[PDB]
Amino acid sequence: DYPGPHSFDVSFQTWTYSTELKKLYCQIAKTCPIQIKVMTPPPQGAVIRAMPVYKKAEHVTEVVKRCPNHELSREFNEGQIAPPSHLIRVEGNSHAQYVEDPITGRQSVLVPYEPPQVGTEFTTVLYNFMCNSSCVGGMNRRPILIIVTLETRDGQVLGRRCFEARICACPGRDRKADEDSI
Amino acid sequence: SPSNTDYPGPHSFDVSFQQSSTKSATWTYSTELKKLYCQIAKTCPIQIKVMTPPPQGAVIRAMPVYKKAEHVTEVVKRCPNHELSREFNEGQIAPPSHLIRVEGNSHAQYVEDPITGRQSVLVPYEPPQVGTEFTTVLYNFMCNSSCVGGMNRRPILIIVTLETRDGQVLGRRCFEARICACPGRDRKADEDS
Amino acid sequence: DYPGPHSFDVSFQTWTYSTELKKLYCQIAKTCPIQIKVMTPPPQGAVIRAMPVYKKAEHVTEVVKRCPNHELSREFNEGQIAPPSHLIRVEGNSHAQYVEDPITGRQSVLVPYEPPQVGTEFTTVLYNFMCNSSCVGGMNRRPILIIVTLETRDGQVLGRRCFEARICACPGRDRKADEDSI
Amino acid sequence: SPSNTDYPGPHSFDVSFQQSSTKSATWTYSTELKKLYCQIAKTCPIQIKVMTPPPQGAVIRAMPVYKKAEHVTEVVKRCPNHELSREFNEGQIAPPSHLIRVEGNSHAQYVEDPITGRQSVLVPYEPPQVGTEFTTVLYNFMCNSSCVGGMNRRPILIIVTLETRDGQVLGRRCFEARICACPGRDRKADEDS
DNA sequence: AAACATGTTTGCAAACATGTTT
DNA sequence: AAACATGTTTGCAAACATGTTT
Ligand SMILES: [Zn+2]
Ligand SMILES: [Zn+2]
Ligand SMILES: [Zn+2]
Ligand SMILES: [Zn+2]
Repeated sequence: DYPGPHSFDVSFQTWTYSTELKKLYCQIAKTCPIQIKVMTPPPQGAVIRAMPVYKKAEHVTEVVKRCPNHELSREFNEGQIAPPSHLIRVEGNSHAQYVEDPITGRQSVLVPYEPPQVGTEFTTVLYNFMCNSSCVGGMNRRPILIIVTLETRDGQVLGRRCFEARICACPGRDRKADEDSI
Repeated sequence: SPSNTDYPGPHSFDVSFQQSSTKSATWTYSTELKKLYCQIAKTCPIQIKVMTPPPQGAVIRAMPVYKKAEHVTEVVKRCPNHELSREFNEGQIAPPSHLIRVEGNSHAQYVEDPITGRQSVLVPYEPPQVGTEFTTVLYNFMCNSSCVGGMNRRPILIIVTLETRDGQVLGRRCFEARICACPGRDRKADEDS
Repeated sequence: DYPGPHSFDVSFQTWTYSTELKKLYCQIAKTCPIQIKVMTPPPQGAVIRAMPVYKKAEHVTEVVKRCPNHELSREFNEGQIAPPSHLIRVEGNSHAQYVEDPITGRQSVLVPYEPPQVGTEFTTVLYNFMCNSSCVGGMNRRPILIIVTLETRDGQVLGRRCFEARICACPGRDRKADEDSI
Repeated sequence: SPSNTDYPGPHSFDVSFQQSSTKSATWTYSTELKKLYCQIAKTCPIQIKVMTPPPQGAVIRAMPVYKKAEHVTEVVKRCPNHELSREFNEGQIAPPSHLIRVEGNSHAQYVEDPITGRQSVLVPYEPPQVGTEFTTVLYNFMCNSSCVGGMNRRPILIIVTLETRDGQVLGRRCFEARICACPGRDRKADEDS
C-alpha cells in the first residue's frame, strides 16, 4: 500500500468484504462496485488500473488468466469488448481499455479517472471477475489478490492499494467459515 | 448413433474386470450394475475373452458415448481444461482431445471419424499369453465424468467392440463408465441408492 | 364421479391441492404423486387411465395436446418413451402406455393397476403435466380437468373421479389468490 | 452477419415514421431512441425517402436480426406456436415462418437465403405519389418480441435496405423493433429508464 | 388506461455432489 | 478413510416483465 500524493484509497460499502481481512468474496461474472477516494485531484489523464496476481510467493511470477474452459466458451465472451483471456473486466465504461504487457505478458484493465459525482465522496468503479477462484487450468484455487493502482497517464504510479480476491459461489458461506479460523 | 447392445458374436466375445492386486482402490467394478468406477488418468486393466480365434487384423475398439438419450448424439471429448493442461499431455503422443487412451501398446491407434467426428481408440487383437485365459488391454480415462465443458457429470458408457480389420463388427459389449475421485465411496453410495 | 363396485377414489396427501376446490395446482413437467384407493380388489388387468379435457362447455370437444413449442422442443422430448404431443405423462413405470384414440383422436395414458404396498393404504401414481395451463397454441389458459378412470382390461369403466388441473408457475400464489375470490 | 450501419448512399436514402391519425396506439416511434414499439400482426406504415431516383428494379428489403452480439448469428423466425396457429396464417399467402410481412402489395416477395438461411422480404421501389414526399410501405411484424421458442424477448432490429435489382446495396437504415402488447406503456417505461 | 394474470429473474439457504487435503 | 472445500441443485418468495381482461 502506497497512498501517494493524492492520499489514494480503495473501499467497499452477490459479494461481500471483510474489512479486517482485506479480502473480497464475490461470485463470478457478477458485478463488484469498488470505491475510489483521493484527497487532492490527481493529474489529468490519470487512470485506475486493476491487475490480478497470485498472493503466494510460490506463484507470483505466473500471470493470471481465465481458465481454458471460460476463455473459450461463447458464454460471457460472444459479444464482448474485452479479451476472453482476461480475468478482470470493468462494466459500465466504454473508455475502459484492456492491456497485455508485451514483455511480462501480464493482463490488466485501465479506466480513466474521474472525480466523483457532485455531493458524492467516491469514484465508484464496476469490476467483474470472470473465472472462479478455483477453475482447474486457471487459478486452481490459488489465492490471488487485486492490485488497483492510480497511475499517471504515462504509467507512472501515483498510488496503490490491494486486497485479496476470492471469487467463488457462496461468498457468504466462505467468508463466514473463513472467519471461523479465528 | 452407435449401437450399445451386447452381441457375443461368432467368437463368444466377452469383457470382464478382474482386480490386479490383493485396496488397490484406483478402480472398481459393479458386475451387478454393469458400471466401472475409476480414477482419472489412472490405469484400468480390462479382460477380453473369445471362445474361437477371431479373423486376421481383428481389432478391439473402445468408444465412449453418453448413456442418456438426450445426449447420445454428442461426441465425448476431453473438456477444454484438460485438452491443454500441461499435465497428462506433455510426454504423450495421444490426441489431447481423446477421452479414452490405451497404455502399454505402441500399435494402439487413435481415430476420429471424418463424418460422425466420433473419437475412439483401436488396438490390434492378440490372443492371451500361454496358460492365460484373457487378453488384457490397458485403458486410461482422461477426464473426470464431471469435467465442466466436457461430460459435465453426464453418464457415459464405454463400447468395447471386436471388429474385423476392415471395420465389420464381430462382437460388442458395453458398460457404464464413471470416472471420479473416490470410486470406492461413489460405488458404495451408488449401491445404497 | 362414479365410485363403482370397488369404491374407487382419488386423493392427494412443486404443487398443491385444494380439497374443497377439487383443483390441483402444479408446476409444469414437475412430478405429481396421486393417490388411488379401492375398497375391493378390481378385476385382473384393471388399468388406471388419466385423460385431460377442457372444463368449459365451449371447448370440451377439442382434444388437449401440448402446445407446438413444447411439442417439438428437444427439451423434455429428446429421450422419451411418451409422444411429444401428450399433455399427461406418468413417470416411474415402464408398463405405462400412451394411447391416441383413432376415432376421437383423444390422448390419454394408462398404467396397470396394482394393489398398494404391504401395510400401505394407497396405490400411488406419478403424473407429469407437460405444458403450462396457459401455453399459447395449446390450452391458452383454458381451464382443463383430469379424468382418472379405473377400467377393465378391455376398456370397461369400473369407476371415475375428476379434479380440475391448473399447471402453472406459482401454484402457491395462484392457489392462494384463487382462494381469495371467496 | 448482415451489416447494420446507416448508409445514405447516392440517393440520400432515408426511413422515418409519421403517425397515421390524430391514440391510434397500435404503434409508436422513438426517433430519439431509434426504436419502433408496435403491436403484433397490426400494421406499421414506414416512410421511405430518396433524393434522387434510384436505378431500375430497385427494391426495398426489410430484414430482422438480433441486436445483441451474442445472438446476431441466429436467424429470426416466428416462434413454433405462431408458425402453425390457425390465425394469421389462414388466408395468408406469406411463409408462416417469416417474421416480417408486407401488406398491401401483390409484388411483395418473401425470401430465404439458401446459404445463410436468413429470411427477409422485398418490395419493388416505386416513387412517391404526386405531391407526396414519401414512398410508404406497410409492414406487419408477426411475433411478439417475447415469443418463447422465438425471439424469447431478445432485442431485434430491422434493417431496411434499398438495393439494386440484382442485390447491390444502395442504401441502408436501421431501427430497433420491439413488438409487444402495450407499445404505449413499454415506450414510456423504456424512456423513464 | 388501469387492473389483473402469470411467466421470469434474482437472491438466498439448505441438502447434496464430488474433488482435495489431512 | 475421514474431513474439508466448494460448485450445484432445489425450493421459495419478492420484484418485475408483459400479455389479457375490464
Ligand atoms: Zn474458469
Ligand atoms: Zn477434464
Ligand atoms: Zn406448452
Ligand atoms: Zn410467436
